[PDB]
Amino acid sequence: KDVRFEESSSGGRIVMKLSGTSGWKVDRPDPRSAVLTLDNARLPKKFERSLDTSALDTPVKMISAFSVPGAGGKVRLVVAADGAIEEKVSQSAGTLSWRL
Repeated sequence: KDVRFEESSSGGRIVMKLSGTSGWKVDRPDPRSAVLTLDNARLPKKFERSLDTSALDTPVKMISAFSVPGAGGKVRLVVAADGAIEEKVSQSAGTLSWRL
């Protein structure tokens, strides 16, 4: 597992690597940040690295990855945002997740 950030004309993009997943996680679009839980996708603390996309002129303040959050086997993603924005999930394949 791992997280990544990039941009396209739609704006800021968060490409997440999900190895060992079948269905889809729980996308929770909040007014502050984003939440993505992956059951049975518990990632190691050695892969919960965060991003530093500060002053990138994007709606995404900064990406933050965190393993444990109080539920066995679950993982969690925190994508801080700012101002009005829209979330768009894309599944190019069974394992690769993206957030435009």
